[PDB]
Amino acid sequence: IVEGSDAEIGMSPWQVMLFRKSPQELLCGASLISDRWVLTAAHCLLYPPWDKNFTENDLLVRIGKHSRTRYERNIEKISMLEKIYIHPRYNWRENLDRDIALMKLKKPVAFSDYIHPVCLPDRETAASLLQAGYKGRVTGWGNLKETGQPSVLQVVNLPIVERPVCKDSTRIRITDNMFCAGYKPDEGKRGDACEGDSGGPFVMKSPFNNRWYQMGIVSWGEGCDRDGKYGFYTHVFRLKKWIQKVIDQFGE
Amino acid sequence: TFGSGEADCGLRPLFEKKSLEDKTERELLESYIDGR
Amino acid sequence: DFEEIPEEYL
Ligand code: NA
Repeated sequence: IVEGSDAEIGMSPWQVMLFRKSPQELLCGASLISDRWVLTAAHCLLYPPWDKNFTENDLLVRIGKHSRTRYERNIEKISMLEKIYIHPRYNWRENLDRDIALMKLKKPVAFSDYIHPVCLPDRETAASLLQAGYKGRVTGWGNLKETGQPSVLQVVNLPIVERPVCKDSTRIRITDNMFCAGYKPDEGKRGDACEGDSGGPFVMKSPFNNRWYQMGIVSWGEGCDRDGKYGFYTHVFRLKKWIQKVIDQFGE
Repeated sequence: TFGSGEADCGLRPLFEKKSLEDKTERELLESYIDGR
Repeated sequence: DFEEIPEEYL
């Protein structure tokens, strides 16, 4: 995250670290959506073009983390994955359309003051919150600038940006499964996700039921926190039905 | 999980559940042209 | 740079 602060302790109980076993390294972020399921971008797992194809025993998920590199000895819990499911229609070839994948845990996790799931939106929540101007929150342990790494989880709040502005800002073709967020240079406030941040959650707090919902998945951007550019995220509601299906399909 | 996440979804043990706010949540609320 | 993780998990 660029231009944000260090998150407070247990401020993001649903923040998951996708971690490579060997070389032991942070791949991406991720969100806990039940005690057996985690949600992340499909490009964290598969990107044939750079030769990336992570398998199930290639990875670990770490939940309850705050520190980027330390092992938080009786605070974080590490789990093995049972399955990886990418959206059958994820476009890795042109624009990262449907950059969403589900990892079902080898065993359910126990919740704690540090570990708690995020809610997935319903057509109405999605409908009254996903409005330009509205602010969401991103988190991750990624890059601090486009071109170090943080010791703690970072956080930044961003406004949802109007589609047309979205489009007008890149040469990549933008689909309905995506939304962009950031401040306008006129606005004079910044912050953006950045490499290493991908797969993390973009979330809003309902003013109706005081609950936290994940609206977005950290997807791609032209450089981090560049003036006149905006981060792009998978549109978690547009994809709920797919997410509803696999869980029903072979879920918890 | 499905239909709008979980059971106890999105109520953080250390904030909502204890009726404490984090230092910037306001920001968020204030834009939805404000909170509850 | 990553402190070590427990083998129970590798
Ligand atoms: Na920007």
